[PDB]
Amino acid sequence: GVSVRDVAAQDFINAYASFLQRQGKLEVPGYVDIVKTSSGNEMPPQDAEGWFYKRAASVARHIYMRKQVGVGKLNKLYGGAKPYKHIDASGSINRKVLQALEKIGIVEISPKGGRRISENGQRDLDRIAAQTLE
Amino acid sequence: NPYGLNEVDDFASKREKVLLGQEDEDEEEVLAM
Amino acid sequence: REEFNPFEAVGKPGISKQIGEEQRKRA
Amino acid sequence: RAWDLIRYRNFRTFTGTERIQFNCLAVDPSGEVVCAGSLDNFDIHVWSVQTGQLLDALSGHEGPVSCLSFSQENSVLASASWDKTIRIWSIFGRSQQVEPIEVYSDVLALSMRPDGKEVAVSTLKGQISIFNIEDAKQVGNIDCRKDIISGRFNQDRFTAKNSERSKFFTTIHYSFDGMAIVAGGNNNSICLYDVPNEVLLKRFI
Amino acid sequence: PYKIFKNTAFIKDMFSSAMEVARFEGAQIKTVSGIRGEIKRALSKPEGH
Amino acid sequence: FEVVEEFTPVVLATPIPEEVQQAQTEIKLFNKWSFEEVEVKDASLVDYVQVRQPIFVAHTAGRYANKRFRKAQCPIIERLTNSLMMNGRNNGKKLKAVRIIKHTLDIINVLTDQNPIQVVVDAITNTGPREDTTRVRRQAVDVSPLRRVNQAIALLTIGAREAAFRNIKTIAETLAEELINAAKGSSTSYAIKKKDELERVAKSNR
Amino acid sequence: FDRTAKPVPVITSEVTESLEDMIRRRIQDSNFDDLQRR
Amino acid sequence: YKLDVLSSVHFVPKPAETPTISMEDAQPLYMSNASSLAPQEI
Amino acid sequence: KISDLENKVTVSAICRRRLPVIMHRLKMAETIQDAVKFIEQGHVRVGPNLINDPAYLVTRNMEDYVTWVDNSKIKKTLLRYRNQIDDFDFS
Amino acid sequence: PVTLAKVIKVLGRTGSRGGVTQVRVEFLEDTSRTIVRNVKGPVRENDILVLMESEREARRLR
Amino acid sequence: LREKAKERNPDEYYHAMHSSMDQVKLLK
Amino acid sequence: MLRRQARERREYLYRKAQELQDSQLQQKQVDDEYAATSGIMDPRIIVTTSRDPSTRLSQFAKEIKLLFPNAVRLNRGNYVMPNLVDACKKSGTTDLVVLHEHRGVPTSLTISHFPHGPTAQFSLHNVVMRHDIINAGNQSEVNPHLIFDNFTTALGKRVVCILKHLFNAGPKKDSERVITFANRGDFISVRQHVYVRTREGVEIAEVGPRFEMRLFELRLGTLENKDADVEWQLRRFIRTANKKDYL
Amino acid sequence: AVPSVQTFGKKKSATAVAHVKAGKGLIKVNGSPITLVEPEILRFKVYEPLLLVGLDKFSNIDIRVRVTGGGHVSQVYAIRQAIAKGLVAYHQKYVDEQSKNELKKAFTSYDRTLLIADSRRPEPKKFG
RNA sequence: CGGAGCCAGCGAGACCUUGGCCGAGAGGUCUUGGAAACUCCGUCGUGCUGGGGAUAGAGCAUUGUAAUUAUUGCUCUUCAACGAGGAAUUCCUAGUAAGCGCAAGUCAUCAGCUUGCGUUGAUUACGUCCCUGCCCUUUGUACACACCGC
Ligand SMILES: [Mg+2]
Ligand SMILES: [Mg+2]
Repeated sequence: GVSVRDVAAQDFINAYASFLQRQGKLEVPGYVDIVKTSSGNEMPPQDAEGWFYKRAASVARHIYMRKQVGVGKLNKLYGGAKPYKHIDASGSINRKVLQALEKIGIVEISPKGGRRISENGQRDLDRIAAQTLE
Repeated sequence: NPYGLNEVDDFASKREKVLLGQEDEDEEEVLAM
Repeated sequence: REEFNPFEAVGKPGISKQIGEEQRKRA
Repeated sequence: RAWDLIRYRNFRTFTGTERIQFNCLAVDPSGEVVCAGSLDNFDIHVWSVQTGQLLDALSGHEGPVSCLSFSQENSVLASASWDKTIRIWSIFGRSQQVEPIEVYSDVLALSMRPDGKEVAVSTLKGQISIFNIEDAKQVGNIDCRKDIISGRFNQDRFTAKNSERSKFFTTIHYSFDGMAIVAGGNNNSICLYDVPNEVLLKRFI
Repeated sequence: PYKIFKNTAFIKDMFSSAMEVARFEGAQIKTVSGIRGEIKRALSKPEGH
Repeated sequence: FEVVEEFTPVVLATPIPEEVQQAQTEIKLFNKWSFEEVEVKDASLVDYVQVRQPIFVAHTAGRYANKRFRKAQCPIIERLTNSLMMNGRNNGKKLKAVRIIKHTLDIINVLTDQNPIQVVVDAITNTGPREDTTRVRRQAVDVSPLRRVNQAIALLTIGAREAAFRNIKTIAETLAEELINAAKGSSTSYAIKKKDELERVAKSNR
Repeated sequence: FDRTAKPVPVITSEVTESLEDMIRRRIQDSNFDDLQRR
Repeated sequence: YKLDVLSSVHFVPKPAETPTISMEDAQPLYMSNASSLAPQEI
Repeated sequence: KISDLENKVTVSAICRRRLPVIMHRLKMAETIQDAVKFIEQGHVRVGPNLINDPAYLVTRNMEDYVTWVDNSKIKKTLLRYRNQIDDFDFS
Repeated sequence: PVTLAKVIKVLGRTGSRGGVTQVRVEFLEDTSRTIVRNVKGPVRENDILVLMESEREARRLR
Repeated sequence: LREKAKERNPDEYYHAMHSSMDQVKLLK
Repeated sequence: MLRRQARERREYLYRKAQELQDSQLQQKQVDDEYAATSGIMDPRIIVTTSRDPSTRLSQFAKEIKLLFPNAVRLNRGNYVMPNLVDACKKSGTTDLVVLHEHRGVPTSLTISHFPHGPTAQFSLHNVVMRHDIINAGNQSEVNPHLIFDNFTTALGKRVVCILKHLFNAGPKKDSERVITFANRGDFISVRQHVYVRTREGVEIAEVGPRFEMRLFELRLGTLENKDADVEWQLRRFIRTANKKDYL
Repeated sequence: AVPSVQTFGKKKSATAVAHVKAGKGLIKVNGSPITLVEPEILRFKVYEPLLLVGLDKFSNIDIRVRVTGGGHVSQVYAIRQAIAKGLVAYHQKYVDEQSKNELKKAFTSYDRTLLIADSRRPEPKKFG
């Protein structure tokens, strides 16, 4: 009966990010070492090796929380302040992450747009959630 | 108002009125061919 | 009458617009 | 009206500007200030005993004032209202302060402990709640609904057990030792409670 | 008009600079519909607005 | 003789950490520091340094600005935390004050095995100036216990803040050092120096 | 061109002098428009 | 009385030669009218 | 004024102070007959006092404080409809 | 050594300086013996003051 | 509508208070 | 509780409407809001500002406080208008004054009379604060004499009644302070002088502040109620707007 | 029908609704365990009722809390108020009255804001 | 600074948009319906330093408009004044001082300004007429008692 809601958000994201890196099947674009994830940022992510997988885990958890999600919502979700503008995050990274997850089968194309948590993916997330407790 | 309205209520009601003054259909066809 | 009306104790500069108006009247 | 009971004479009469109906009264321990409350004004009128003039109106209650009392020692004034609140007034002194304490229900009766350190209030939910005046926090509570005896009126179309006509006390008073409260209302019971233990000592028909 | 906020609106192409607007501040104006208005204030950016 | 109020082992559908089932037994600051053994050494400061009601965290949302002496009832740790957020950029940020105080108490326990709450109480007791001056020249007067507590908190927090304002030392460690030195009574602490200076000036004008 | 609204007046010395003449005459006659007890 | 009964929560009772006896007196019988006057009044 | 009392005072004016008539105007009851049944059943309080007499005439000061008794099954129905029934108040 | 004295009376209309209060205190060692002192902070009855000198008698500070 | 929202009696009581796409429509 | 306020508004609006008919019939005394307490109970005035005031608006708010003998200044940090009005009614306040600014220049002044109105909105012009005077000294705070000059129309009488009752009744005959409201083409000039009676006339010395106020709205309600019926509003875009006078 | 009560806790704009029914000790906030309530530094605040009366009383009930509005701190205070009121109401309706009185006494002695709403209504302290 | 986690209340007279695909970003293109502050984990580390971002150079685009015109954004590089502010001075007592964002421009005023909304939230005093200033009283008049006594 373990669920992603039963686990601390960071603890799940840390564990599932390591699983994706350990699994090694997640497609990572070549530019992950040159991008900032938002033009409001000043630097690229410091954890150059594993920030993309951590993005995938963070995004995948959001799909589980909310059944339907699109790139526009993730852009605002990972966006932040810069008067100020509250610019949204980079759309390229979120689009690639969503496309990469559904190769693994974690997510898939939801009807009426967006990505749904795939039933195979839902068990996969619940598997790692139980791992964190145990 | 079975027993009428008092003077203040009559004034209130008049004010509100002025502001206010200011089987084929039932069925639907499916599986068209 | 003139000492005891600071608005025309002395007022800070810029509180009155008398000098500008009189010039316009002359013009 | 002030009555001199050595010479049995009404030596002074106090009145408001607009003929306010007064239901409750409080007199300062020094006998120099008299306060009254009303069901229609929400303000507590204050007079000077020596002069008979309105000093000022203590404002702040949103509902009609039900009950007043000065502390016989500390000389603070406590007022409670149907506003579901009790206010402690420090009217004497160079500065006036007010401390409102919220209560779960309308306050019907109020009593100052003879020490002047606590005040008890009876509410419409049938509760007697004791508050510490200086800290303005509750220090005890007594249930009274089950103890009260109320009879079915001959005109009633509903049973006494289901009835809620009067399961609260409209008047309460501390014993001069400070350990007991006697209470009564629109019912056939006078209940005597022990404050420190919050138990009923005896009930009188 | 290019920006409208209920009774307030920003107007363009009437004046070429903010210095011309300053001469006509408080002037009467109207639309083709007959709605009457006033020149309130010159916008610093862009010129003439 | 035994009293038993529970006949069934209690396991909840929602798992709770074991340290919390220890917290139910006794209330400890951050579930790590007990108030049971803490005592104010100076008799005069008792009734103005409140440590009798234990609290889990400093945040209480209490009403102490209403009446003149309600601050005396506020927990001393909370008064320290409130004094910790000043100089404009830190106004209103009380969670950071709570975290800094938590870190300071950890540091104090680490350096000295004695209870950090006791260290705070001893520092506040030591650094309260007992005699002061008023401008007439100057004339010496006594100082109320509430004023002693207020000035003690202000001096400790201000010394800690000024020490780490432009230094590698962080606010938590400098606060810990200030508290430890004040508890020791050593002149190293800024607050002790200020208290001694005030008392010496007053003795001069006695 | 026309203006839509009344211009805000300008307080010149003559406006002040006339105003203070009204005030001084009123004080001289004790003609004050002030509330009185009922 | 008639208006009081209609707007009263509780019961309202209906309001009610030879020398006459005064049952109720404003002052005690042992008290004298002279003793009711202050020195300033005299 | 005294003169207006000659013509202002009317039986309808007194009937308007009737507790069931006040209740209907307050929208507490859909009909006057419904209000009378509620008063008889003891669901209605005027201030701290429960009134079961439909003939009671409400004075203007007490008009604001006519409400349902706290534990009435009716008052529960009102709150349940709004999904605002708070059991701590027992109502 | 420093003595402790409990305030029993906050004297009023003393003509003291602003911020200063004149109080009457009783020593804890000897409840009877009393001294008048000048205090600086907010003071009320029943609170204890630490007197460094117990011999000085307060004088009005204007 | 703003006064009606403002001056609403919370004690007001009414007895009413007590109370494939084609396939889905066809099934319903 | 809201019920009593809802009822009293209906009575208040009815009373103003009736008073308008009797006045119009008379066309063919003190206003009803002030009639009960006029000359009986002195006013209780709160002077506040808009949220996050500048130092100048705070200085101006302090000067408006000294203008009225029974005024008290209140800080408006985070206070909401319904709560500000409700708190003022609880505390026995009779009139609430709120000031607005633009870059530290007072622009507007609104007066709301409790419990039910009216609410009057002014615009401030040519504001010169006493802080702009060096070595000015302290004010005199006696109950001043009042001068209301050139108020003729019924609206002018309405404006005088609103401003008159912000002061206490019955100033002493020898009070040396006078507050003047001089209407000059709907622009009310407000001056404050202290006078000395000389052997051949009167000599006055101006205290300040100076400013012109022009009423542009007057509603039958408190400032919180944005739906309150408008008693009078200033038309700006009518073709006689640039010369029409009302006061 | 399963016995249940529901209560409300308020703090500024934050509103928490608690549903307390018969159960096996399942305490949740916004569909997640109370142990995950954030910020963690204030977590013990929401623990304060549970620890004051003991986890013994919760072993026979399930509490579901839904919180909306306000900020982090105000939501914490709304949650703790709603939990305390829900426990008291449940003990009143479906348990004896003595236990309800004991619960009220404990909560009031510790922190009265657990039961009575803390509204800092504006007060013109200066008379006038 | 980099990730991750998250919580509001005001507001409705083609243009908005949920979603897919390109681009590092800015921004394009194809379709459907009409909040920050803050918290956790990490990097840095007293160095005008991973604080500050003015000036300057090179590019990738938007907007009109008919000019190689500016306009508004984004990328890289360049990397200043500023080390807590003199003589003086203004304000301020609880949801207050202060921090933080969001919305609407509803006949005056306001256009990164005006007003509103919510979020976070203290220190100190709450006593005195000693100083300063502004007042009041010096026919009790005041219904008993008491106090006072030109
Ligand atoms: Mg501010
Ligand atoms: Mg502003």
